[PDB]
Amino acid sequence: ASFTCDMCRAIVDNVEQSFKYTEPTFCPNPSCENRAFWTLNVTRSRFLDWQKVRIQENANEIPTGSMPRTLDVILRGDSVERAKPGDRCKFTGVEIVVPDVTQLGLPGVKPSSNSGVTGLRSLGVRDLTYKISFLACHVISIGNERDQEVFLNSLSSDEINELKEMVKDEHIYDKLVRSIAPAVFGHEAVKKGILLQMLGGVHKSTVEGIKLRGDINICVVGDPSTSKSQFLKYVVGFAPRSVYTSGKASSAAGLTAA
Amino acid sequence: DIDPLREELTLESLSNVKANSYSEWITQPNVSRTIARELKSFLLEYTDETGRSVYGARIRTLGEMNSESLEVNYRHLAESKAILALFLAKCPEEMLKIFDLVAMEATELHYPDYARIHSEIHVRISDFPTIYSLRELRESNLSSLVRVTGVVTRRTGVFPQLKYVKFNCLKCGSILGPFFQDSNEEIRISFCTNCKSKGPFRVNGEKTVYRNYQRVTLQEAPGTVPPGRLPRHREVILLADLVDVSKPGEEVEVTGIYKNNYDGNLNAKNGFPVFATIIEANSIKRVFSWTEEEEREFRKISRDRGIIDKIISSMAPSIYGHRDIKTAVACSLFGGVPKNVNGKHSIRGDINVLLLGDPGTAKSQILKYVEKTAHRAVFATGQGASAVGLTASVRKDPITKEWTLEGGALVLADKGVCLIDEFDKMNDQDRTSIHEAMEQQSISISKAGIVTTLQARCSIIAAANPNGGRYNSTLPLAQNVSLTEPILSRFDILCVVRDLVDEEADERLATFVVDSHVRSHPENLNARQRRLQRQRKKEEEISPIPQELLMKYIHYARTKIYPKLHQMDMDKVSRVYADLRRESISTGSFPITVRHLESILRIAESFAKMRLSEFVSSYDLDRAIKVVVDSFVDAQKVSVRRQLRRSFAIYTLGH
Amino acid sequence: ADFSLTVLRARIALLATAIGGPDYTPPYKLGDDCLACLKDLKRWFKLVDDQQKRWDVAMAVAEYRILTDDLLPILIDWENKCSLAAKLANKAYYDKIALNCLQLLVLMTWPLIVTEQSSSNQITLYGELKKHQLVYKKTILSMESGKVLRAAIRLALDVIKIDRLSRTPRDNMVLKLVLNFFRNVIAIEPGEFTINTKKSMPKKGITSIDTLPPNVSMDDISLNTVISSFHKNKVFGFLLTLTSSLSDFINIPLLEIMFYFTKDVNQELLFPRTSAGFELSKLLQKEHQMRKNVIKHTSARHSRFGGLLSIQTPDKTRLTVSGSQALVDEKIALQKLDDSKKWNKRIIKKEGLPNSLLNSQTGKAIFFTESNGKHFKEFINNFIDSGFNILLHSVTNYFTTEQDRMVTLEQVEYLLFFAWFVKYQLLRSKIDNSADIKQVSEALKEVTFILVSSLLRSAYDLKNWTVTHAGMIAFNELLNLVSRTKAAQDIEFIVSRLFSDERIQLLSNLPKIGSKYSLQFMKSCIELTHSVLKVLEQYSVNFQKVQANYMTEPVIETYINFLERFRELEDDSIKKVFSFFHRVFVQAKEQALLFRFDLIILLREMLSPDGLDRMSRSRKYVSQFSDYFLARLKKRLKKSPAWFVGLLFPPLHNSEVGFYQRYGE
DNA sequence: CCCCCCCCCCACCCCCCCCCCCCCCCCCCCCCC
DNA sequence: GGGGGGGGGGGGGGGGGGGGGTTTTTGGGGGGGGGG
Ligand SMILES: Nc1ncnc2c1ncn2[C@@H]1O[C@H](COP(=O)(O)OP(=O)(O)NP(=O)(O)O)[C@@H](O)[C@H]1O
Ligand SMILES: [Mg+2]
Ligand SMILES: [Zn+2]
Ligand SMILES: [Zn+2]
Repeated sequence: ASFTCDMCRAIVDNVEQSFKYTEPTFCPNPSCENRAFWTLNVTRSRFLDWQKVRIQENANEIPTGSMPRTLDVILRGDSVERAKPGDRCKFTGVEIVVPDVTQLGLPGVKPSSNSGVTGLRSLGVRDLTYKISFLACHVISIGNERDQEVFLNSLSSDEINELKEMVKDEHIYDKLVRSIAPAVFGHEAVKKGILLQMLGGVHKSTVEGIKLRGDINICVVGDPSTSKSQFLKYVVGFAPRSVYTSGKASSAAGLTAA
Repeated sequence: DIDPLREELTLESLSNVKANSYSEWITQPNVSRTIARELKSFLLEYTDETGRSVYGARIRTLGEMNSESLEVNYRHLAESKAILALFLAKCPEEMLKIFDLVAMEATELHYPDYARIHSEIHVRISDFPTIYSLRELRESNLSSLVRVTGVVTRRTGVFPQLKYVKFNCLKCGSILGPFFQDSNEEIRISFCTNCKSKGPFRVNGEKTVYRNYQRVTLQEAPGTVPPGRLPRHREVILLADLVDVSKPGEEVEVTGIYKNNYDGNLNAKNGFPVFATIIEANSIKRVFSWTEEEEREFRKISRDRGIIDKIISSMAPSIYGHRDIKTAVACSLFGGVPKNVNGKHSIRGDINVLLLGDPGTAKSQILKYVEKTAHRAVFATGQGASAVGLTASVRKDPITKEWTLEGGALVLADKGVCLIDEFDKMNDQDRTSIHEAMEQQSISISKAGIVTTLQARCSIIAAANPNGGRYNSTLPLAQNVSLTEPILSRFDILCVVRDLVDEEADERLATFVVDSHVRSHPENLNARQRRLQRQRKKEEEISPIPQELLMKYIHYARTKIYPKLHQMDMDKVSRVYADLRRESISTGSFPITVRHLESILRIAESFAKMRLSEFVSSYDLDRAIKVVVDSFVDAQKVSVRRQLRRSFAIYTLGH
Repeated sequence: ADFSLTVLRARIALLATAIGGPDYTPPYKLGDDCLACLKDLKRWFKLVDDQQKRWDVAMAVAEYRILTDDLLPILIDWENKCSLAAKLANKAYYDKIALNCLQLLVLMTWPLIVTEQSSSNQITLYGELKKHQLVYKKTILSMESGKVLRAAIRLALDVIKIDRLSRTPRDNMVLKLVLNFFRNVIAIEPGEFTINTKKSMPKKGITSIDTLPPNVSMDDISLNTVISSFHKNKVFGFLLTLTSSLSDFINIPLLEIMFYFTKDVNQELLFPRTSAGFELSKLLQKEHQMRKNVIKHTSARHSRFGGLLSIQTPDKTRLTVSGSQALVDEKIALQKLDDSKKWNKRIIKKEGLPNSLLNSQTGKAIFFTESNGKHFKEFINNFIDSGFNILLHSVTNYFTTEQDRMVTLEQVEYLLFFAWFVKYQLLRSKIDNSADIKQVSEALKEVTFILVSSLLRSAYDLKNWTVTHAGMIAFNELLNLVSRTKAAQDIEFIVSRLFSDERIQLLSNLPKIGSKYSLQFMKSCIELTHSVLKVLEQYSVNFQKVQANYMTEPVIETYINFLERFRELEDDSIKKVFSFFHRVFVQAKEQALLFRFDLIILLREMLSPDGLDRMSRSRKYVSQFSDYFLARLKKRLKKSPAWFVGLLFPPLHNSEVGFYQRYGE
């Protein structure tokens, strides 16, 4: 932070910030009488990107189905927005206490109203309390690039050579279909269809604005005796950006959007 | 060597920025005086390639409109004295402050005593080259000029806000000089300058001045936010000329300053020194306007003897055949003339159309095209439309804690079209909400103590499949489809769309479809200019008039032209209606009613509208009769359709 | 009024556009009439800021970035012209603007000082004006690795080429000006946060002392950057060959440069005396000792558990404390009942020179990188091996004259310069037999002793405590050297008669007054006293006659007040204090004078687990001292119950009972 | 099996505090014994 | 040469002023259950 005094144009700068919005206590000018009358210089001061994200205990890690415990994680700078709602993530960073900044005294804010700690001169009669939060310096998830260059130029040269040895093969088309749903026997036509669904058509926009669908819609009619759901389990396990749902369990709203 | 109050610099010195920061450079008074001369020179001597000063013409127009706003194109500043464009991007709060004074000086030069009409001018920057999504805003954008897109989610009322405010100290000599009010913070008076001490203060009564104010919540557009992620938003503040340039639910593109301020509430609840943020708007965009030459182009093409047919062929050009649907859509999209008989009886001008027919016959695609082409449009498929979501609804206002109205689709599309795809899939309680807005052209809510009537001037175009999923030409209409007579009668053109196997017709259609697919393939003088030229080359293969021209032509014909009936073939329309009524006594047939008689007149007026003709000719009326009679005849079962078509031929094959 | 200020700033901004700028055809290009513009800016400095005592141009020139964005480009490109041409050889004109740029750099980098004589405007503008000099120092060192430094040496070489006979007064001035540029660039250092004291302090004090502008970090200003850029521009080579060529108009600035290098760096840092990681592990273990100590001073259960101890005293009365651990340890309970007091006795307070070893925090090291350490140590090694004796002889042959007009800054920098290099060469020679004590022989030539004695005696008589402290430091290193050359062997006998009588008395009276002054003042007094005592013992006019002048209570008060800082003192300093106590108490047997409760408390606080390192040699000495001290105190109390009360007070200067108190018959 | 109903959930005084002023206490310096 | 007295600075205390301090109805959507 950086501040210019009200009664003289002198500037305080590189003012470190506590959890409360922190302003200078003394004027650097030995002539000046000021304390605590300031204007923040927005241009000289430096901000950082900041984002709180709330996380809850993993569903498969709760011991006996009781409530999951929660925590507040602060992301900053380049690490913001790498999380997403419903994502399963691993963070690393600092476990920190965050005070009740209202209780600590704050410009323009009346204080808030567990037993805290008191006697600290900033508090006078008030008693300060703390939440835990996690100041995360790093994030990863643990749970369409449709141009050749932006895809290829991310690959390892080993992967490039595997791609070349695949396209070299004149009859790779059969090898692809036999690689679909390898745990289910037979039914070559269905496997061919699923291959030609993960490989979609080319979506088009006409001069009049009218769109043409690129996606391919497939139906697999089968008796409940048939190994039918294996195809859905396979493709939802395999294909990126996909979901499984049951016909009667899901309503019209639940299917499109509610 | 020089008078210090008039010391000034060269342009290369201005590129030679040597303050610590851009704002420190703009405010350095020798630099500031030079910047004033620089922007003034730009507004004077920048020209179109025709040699006309653009900003001469715009200033001329500004005064003719008595406007407070001067539209400046950023690219014109990037094209000449580009250092000023860089400064404008990096430091807009100072630079616009200078540029406003320059714009006022320029128009005062061009229009003496414009200070009496407006004391100030705002330069409204447009065509700023770089765009962000609301998800994409970051710290590095703070106090920069930004360009953002979103949907206006919530618009507050229009308020006066203080602009220049003097204050009274209750001690000493009371009056304090005028502070300029901003969009984020109250004026703080730490001490009174006249007695150099703290004190209480009040706004001064001798003089103060006000400007309009309005906040808008701008949110990520629903198709633009990635799926699963939540929509981000920001508060946009509109001042002076900009208030009520948008209304809730409209997608807009906003140019403004991304600013921030300390807010103890945000800090209090988050526990970090984290600031609230806004966009202070400097321009708002919703494409359907036109130039004087564009107006002349509409007048030119309107003279063509084939213009109705060229328009009709141009409706949904990438859909083969279905010229009856294209005619019905054209008539609906131009509309009739709404009338009011001495104020004692108001009559619908909108034409409602139903596309009833078999699967895979481009009905949904036609509706999506009309959503593309109409100047105000809304689209709502089947089960996705509730009764109150179509007309209007009442909500317990979350910030006012009282009941307020929310306009449905037929409010949003008022003076426009509403597009209900898969109309047969609606719940009947949802469907029957349509009735009042579809004929009386209003919505009369009376709920929760609210009692009022809204305007709903929509032409509704709907697409439906027959009962069981496919048509049956051995059944009359009322047995093909579950819709009742009061709703069928309101759709005053009916198009029945049958998918029949027919060898050469399917040959031609399939040829057209595969041609369309290669003609729509993505891979199929600067490069951008060449590509737009190639797009025009592709388009003229199937559209007899340009689609971009067609949209503005439709909007022009709608807003300027109001064809009168005259020289009316009253006996012909009377005999047509009388025969249609008599032959409609067949119990299942399309239920001919007086609103169909008025529909003939609406359709004739729409055809005269297509010609930009303020009088309805006999050709317009004859085409209208042909459409309505063919629409009636086409709906009949095969057992009687030949006999009926032969009987009605005297009215229509005379044309 | 401020209208004059905005007129001024407008003029300086226009001049900033007149100097020059980049050319897109990127290269910097001079402006038209560039020499006239530079001359006019130099004129502005003299015309306004000097003659009216303002510094307003010095502020405006920083606002419009003339130094960073014109003058350094001009000098660096001119250096590139000359250096590229030198391999291949209208330079006769561009040389003039290069010289005038260096003049302007010496002006804008001129060391600012504020005093009572400085104007109101100057003392107002001082704090922010310093910040721009720090930006200048950063830019000068960093820009193209500091190629402007190579421009400066080229401007100097262009008079060093013409002979000692040839160089005119203007050429001599130009060389001196280049030395002032190097001195200034070394000398810029962050300013002090000068608070106004009219209005009382709030419930929180000053938020931070940091004065650096936001584009500067202290690493940009650190000696590592100076040494790196000077090595990469061969500034060290220039200085070494310049002092090699000393055969004296420029001698004062050259001395001053060596002072400004040395003034804040400790000699032992240049000598060792996975290794960094191993030492980090050692540091972590050392603080882990403090962890296992504070743990015993911490509650085993939460703070609200709150069991109440009651201390019944030896009398029929009771005190109460909440210390959960204190329930089982009356030591904790007693010192907590003491710390509980809201009362504190009120305590008392207590410029034209820079910070240095004279006034830094006692442990304040400079953290060299290894390459910068090598470059610096080899440079000062070669300086000692070439330039020391001649430069010291030159400046002392001056300074024997004009002592009356020797300004205080000049005095302190001279004494510190002498002391630092004498101490360094002693240390390097104690490390390497290859390094020779006689390579600093000029220190011992009697003219030097006479001058340093005159400076110390005059400063003491004049009550100039700053120069007094510096002369005391210089005396310490002089006596250190003298003891070494006493072992290495006539001059030792000579000075050992010259420091008789008045010099004994003066040196005895420094640690009488020293207790009133800063920790470093006291430290230098103690160091001098130990050096004096070991010198006089090495000699051993009478030994008892001299040491009796030291063994008196004001000296003991200085020693105790110095020793109060024991947590922050170094182990060798505690050793020195306890060796003094060893002599005074055990050997000289004036043991009555140390039976006083201030020492008793101090002994317990450092022998407590919260005190010294368990394995420290100084802890061993304090323990060894304390056993004997307690035995002697026990004996004296058994022989005198009056001394149970006498322990509380200064001993009785009424000799008729004072002798009995002192010895007890 | 489909449609309609109906059910559910949701929106003026007193204390703390801060500033200002006055007096007292403690240190330092100068004079006297 | 040391002790007392006088004078100046600095700190602390006291006083005065100021500001802060949930059920009930209505409407809408979605889900679940029952009857033809
Ligand atoms: N005449 C045509 N020309 C071009 N494409 C056509 C034509 N008829 C149908 N199509 C294509 O058929 C597809 C489906 O069109 P669509 O608008 O959904 O038909 P629809 O009439 O709405 N059938 P439905 O939704 O089952 O009632 C689109 O991709 C169109 O391009
Ligand atoms: Mg459809
Ligand atoms: Zn100030
Ligand atoms: Zn006032």
